[PDB]
Amino acid sequence: VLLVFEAKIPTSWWGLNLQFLLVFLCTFMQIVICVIWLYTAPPSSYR
Amino acid sequence: GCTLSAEDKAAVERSKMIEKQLQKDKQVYRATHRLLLLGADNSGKSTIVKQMRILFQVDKVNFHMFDVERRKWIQCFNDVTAIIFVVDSSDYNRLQEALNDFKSIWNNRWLRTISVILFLNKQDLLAEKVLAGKSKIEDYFPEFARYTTPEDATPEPGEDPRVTRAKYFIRDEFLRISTASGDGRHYCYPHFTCAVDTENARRIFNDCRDIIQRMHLRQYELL
Amino acid sequence: KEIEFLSWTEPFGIALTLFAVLGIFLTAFVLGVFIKFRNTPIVKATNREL
Repeated sequence: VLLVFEAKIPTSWWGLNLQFLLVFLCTFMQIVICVIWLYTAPPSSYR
Repeated sequence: GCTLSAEDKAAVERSKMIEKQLQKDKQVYRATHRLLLLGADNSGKSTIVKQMRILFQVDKVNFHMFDVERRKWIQCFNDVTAIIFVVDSSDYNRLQEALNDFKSIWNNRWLRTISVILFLNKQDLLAEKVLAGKSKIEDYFPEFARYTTPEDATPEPGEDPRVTRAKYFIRDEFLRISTASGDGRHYCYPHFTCAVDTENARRIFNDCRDIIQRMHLRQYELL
Repeated sequence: KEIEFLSWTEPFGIALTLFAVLGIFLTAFVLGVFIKFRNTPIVKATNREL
């Protein structure tokens, strides 16, 4: 929305795919952290 | 480069040079708001073009107007940013013909996407007329007596309530055209206009930017 | 030795589960409203895909 309301330039589904791709980018960096954690030093339940 | 194609190497150099200038002109073209002035003969587009002749361009964004006879060429181009329809509301009888012209402009399916930056022009002379007794709208548009000044339609301080009644009557007679055809793909923005007014230009720029935003709001489906 | 954890049967586990289910129900309600009213400009102005 910021890009829309700042695009004073007359001419700046693919956009929706790009939105989902950006969300996937951030979440996927966290997925990388999570997966490294889970198969390198998995958590455990301890009594 | 290796430069090994002889006459063809000269041709390659020429083509690369031409492509460089094509990109250089694309820099200007992709940023220019192109606008057309469908002003009537009596409308008063002379005032606007005189103001533009004074100094068009705003900040760093460029603007390019065209002005202008039957229109077999108005439908040929749909890349225009918006239409600037000067109207001389001072002449009441020619006002109806201007309203019909705006009907034709707004209902042209070829320019369906195109918004219009409407100008009620020479409205000060309308004030001079209506303060006098000669000018009677009841003869030409009889519905003026049936009209009421809208408190929503914000007036200007130090203005005759009958002046506002008349002026708002002209403008909403024009805006009946826009609101009736609420297509959304194109909106009409009216602005009161007068001669010897350097401010007119910035209004266009303002309005222009607005349309662009809506177009983006249309591409990204936000609106 | 008493085995201790946050339990489903524990009375406060009941309260926490009720609040989590209430949150899920409210999210479902909001989603349903944004589906039935998907074309209202207020909803569309919020990038309804996201």
